[PDB]
Amino acid sequence: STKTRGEVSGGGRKPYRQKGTGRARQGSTRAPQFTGGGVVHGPKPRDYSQRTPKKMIAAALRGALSDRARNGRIHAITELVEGQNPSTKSARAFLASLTERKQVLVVIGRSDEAGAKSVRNLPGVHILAPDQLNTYDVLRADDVVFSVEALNAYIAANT
Amino acid sequence: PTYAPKAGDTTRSWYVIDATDVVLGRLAVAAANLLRGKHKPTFAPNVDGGDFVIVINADKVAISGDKLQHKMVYRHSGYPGGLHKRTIGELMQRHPDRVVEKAILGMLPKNRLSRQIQRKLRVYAGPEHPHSAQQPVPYELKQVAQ
Amino acid sequence: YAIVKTGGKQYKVAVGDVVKVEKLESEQGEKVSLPVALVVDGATVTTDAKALAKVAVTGEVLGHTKGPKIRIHKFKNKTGYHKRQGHRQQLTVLKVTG
Amino acid sequence: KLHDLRPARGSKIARTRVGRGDGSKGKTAGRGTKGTRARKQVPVTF
Amino acid sequence: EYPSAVAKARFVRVSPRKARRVIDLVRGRSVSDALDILRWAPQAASGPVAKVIASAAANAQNNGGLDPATLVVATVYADQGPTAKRIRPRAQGRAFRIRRRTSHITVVVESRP
Amino acid sequence: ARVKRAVNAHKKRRSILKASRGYRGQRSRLYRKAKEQQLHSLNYAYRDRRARKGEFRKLWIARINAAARLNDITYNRLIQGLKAAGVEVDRKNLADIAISDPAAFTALVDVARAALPEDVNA
Amino acid sequence: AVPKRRKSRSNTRSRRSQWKAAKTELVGVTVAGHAHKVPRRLLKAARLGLIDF
RNA sequence: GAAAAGUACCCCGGGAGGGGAGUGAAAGAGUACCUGAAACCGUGUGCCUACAAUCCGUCAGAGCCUCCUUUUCCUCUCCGGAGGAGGGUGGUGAUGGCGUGCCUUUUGAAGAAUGAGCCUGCGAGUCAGGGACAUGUCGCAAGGUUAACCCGUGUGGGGUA
RNA sequence: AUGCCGUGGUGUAAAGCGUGGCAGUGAGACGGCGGGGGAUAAGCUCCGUACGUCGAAAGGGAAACAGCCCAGAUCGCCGGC
RNA sequence: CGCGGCACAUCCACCUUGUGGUGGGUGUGGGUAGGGGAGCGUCCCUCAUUCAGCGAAGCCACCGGGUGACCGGUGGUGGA
Repeated sequence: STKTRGEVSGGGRKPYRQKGTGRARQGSTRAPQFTGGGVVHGPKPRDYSQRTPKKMIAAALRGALSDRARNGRIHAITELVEGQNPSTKSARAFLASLTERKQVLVVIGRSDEAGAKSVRNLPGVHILAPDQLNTYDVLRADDVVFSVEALNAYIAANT
Repeated sequence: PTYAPKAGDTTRSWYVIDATDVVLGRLAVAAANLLRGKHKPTFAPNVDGGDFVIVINADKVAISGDKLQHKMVYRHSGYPGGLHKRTIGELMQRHPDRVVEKAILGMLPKNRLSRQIQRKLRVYAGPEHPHSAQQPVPYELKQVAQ
Repeated sequence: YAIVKTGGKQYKVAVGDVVKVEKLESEQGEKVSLPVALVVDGATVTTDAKALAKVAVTGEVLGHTKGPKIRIHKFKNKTGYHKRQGHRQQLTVLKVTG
Repeated sequence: KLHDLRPARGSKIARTRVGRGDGSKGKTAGRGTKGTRARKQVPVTF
Repeated sequence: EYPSAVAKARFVRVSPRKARRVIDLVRGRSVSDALDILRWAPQAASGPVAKVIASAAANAQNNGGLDPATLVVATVYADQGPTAKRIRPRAQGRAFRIRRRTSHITVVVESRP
Repeated sequence: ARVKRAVNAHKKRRSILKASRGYRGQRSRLYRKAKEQQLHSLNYAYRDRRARKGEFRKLWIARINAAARLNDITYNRLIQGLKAAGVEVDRKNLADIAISDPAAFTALVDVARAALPEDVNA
Repeated sequence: AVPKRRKSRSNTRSRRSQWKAAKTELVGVTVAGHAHKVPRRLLKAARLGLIDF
């Protein structure tokens, strides 16, 4: 946001008349060039988003995933829990033993028992459900982790 | 580059011109170039080089009477009017040395070296030159070739 | 001593005489033959091609010393015109032995 | 990855900043006259 | 070579150029004769300076352990101090500014047998 | 994103003043006054390198004239003769010879005198 | 009448520097005790003890 | 200044202020206080300047001064560059040539045509809209595309009117 | 006489035409050659010329000089004509 | 004209024998309003990498560097 002429209080007075003053053509005290003045062509609060084709989004996403698969960066898992309760410790040991990398993207689904709990507090680790699978995360993370259920729904959705 | 403009590397000898039959123009010109040093391969306009020139018998400078009685010299004061207009022949009867000197000064460049050079000039109306302690070197005029 | 013609220019040289010249095809230690215009042994003064094409100046190159850096712009007047650029001529140093 | 990711040649041409000197475009840098045009865009109809 | 002593006064209510006018009299002069001069300066603005020089004598003699009789004013400064300002009315509503300029005086003394 | 443009100004500002040292008065103290003088200074240098070349030619020529007249020959006939002989020697080194070795200069004069045809006829 | 232009730094300093005080003093001034120095003009008063420091 | 540890004490001084001690990692952190720019004032000092006129410079360019390499040499030499010659950075720059300040606006300007005292900071071609014409490039391919709205969490999937 | 339309050969990195996008100019001055107004006038003014230059072009020369004469600077050179 | 260094079109020969470049030759390169093309620098964000209280940034001076908008290095102050 910003603030310009008309939003600033005052400035409608026109002192220092136009002859016999030895002064400038003032016209207002809140004009840009005076301190305490308004902003010219300032940062109006733009709400913007580059609306794109669904075809472009889908092609980019499957493209990046195909690059990770070609590079051997896919880690398909079945689950992640010591039965029921979460364990940051256990997931850390498992993932550090498997991927050996910093930045990890995890896809589980709507399963909060340990899938969406053990992965927290892990610098560089993000987790999401397939329907929210963007490309920025995928391109950032190298060793991409997928659940079986994630692949089942995702693949079925994409035939 | 150059090797002349070096402090101490200036030979200032005393040349003497018995300027009787010689005309004013040619006289002043020869004195001018000779005095400034254009006869030397070490001429360097940035410095006060050259040799000293002595003018003898300045009263006898070959000036046509047709100009003695028409050519005038003007010395303005700085005051209204104040134009001290005076005949060149009268100046020859009084102070011909001023006549010759003036003629040379108008042939030298409008600069400070004009003054540093001017102070190297000695002009005496008479034949006898008091300064003989140094080596007078009589100089004669010519047209070189071509 | 002798006058050597090089780089389109004439330089006064002598045996064992370092002089800055124009850029030419050389490296670090090569005797490049250069023609002369005049040879002076102290009394004898040459003139013709019989000598000029007979002797030359063979000097080695110890390095490629760059020239002075020129910072320049052209400024005209009230028009509004500032042509900014630079230039530095690449030279090479010649140690005369011949 | 993102450190390799780059765009296609020919897109994303530099925005032309106008009133930013003589080396770029000029002091008036487009409205190079002194009539109406220097203050107002003229109706194409009129 | 010259183990000098330094004394100075800050926030003095004396105009710089007036101080300069005074201190130009004492450059290179002995302390006792300079102070005599300042005692008999008709400028009637040498007082503070004489006080400062006196502080040079006290420091040089007591802190440094030197003999006052041999002290010479090596150098003296008339530095421009914090200027304040106060407004003065004039005719026709003209609001002029009268300034209150101050200075910082630095004195260096040293033994020069 | 307010950028606070000072740094960009200070770069060229100090860059100009440190090169502006040597001018008198405000010309070596103030940016906007120093800037102007450098515009004219550099135009002057631009033309003056060319003038420098020509002026050095004139000094070299003048000295050659002096030596030639001491050898009872004018510049015109000297150069004409050198052309007829074929002495492709510059005026720069010719003048240097004219100073450090008048004898060789005179020898070149004798060459030119020999090379001249006869007179002002053709 | 006004200054049409600024006076150059040089000339302003010349005029400013042509603003000085005089120097007058006397040595050998004998009074009671310490030989305090005064100016010649007030010497007689010093001999009569009509000064104070 | 992390903390008040707020310079006890002593000495000039009417006091303010300062100095010597001292605290503090630091006082180049002293209430007037992080860094402390520029205009500006001022001290010291290398060079030039009181017979000379030019937008106040540039190019030539002497001779001094600072620094510095090689070298005769000081052989005191297992020390050093003292001094000197020569050579070479960075100042000053005697003296000569050359040359009518910026910008704006004008057929035409250095202007006796206008505006600027100097420094610092700020200050003027940008943004919304599935707007419109043309263009480069990227998806698809007689197709392409969704808006509103829904679901969902990083803004993903639906949604054919 | 010049000038102009059109054709056929010749010569020249190339200019031109049509088609789209984005601007400026829309007050001109002088000189050369032809003309009107004015007095056989003007540093006057209104036109014409596939005449130039300045304007937007620095440099040389004309003492100095935007418009005349020569000459169209990429940069450097202590090289020549 | 000579002796050398940059640049845009074009001709020729090569690398993808115009993606874009490499080697050579000719001609070209005064320019305001103004059109076109490629660039310099500052602040912020993301990603990767990386120096840093064994002293960052800012500032001052010095020595060098690029064709340009400018840069790098060294030293001092200061302290994130």
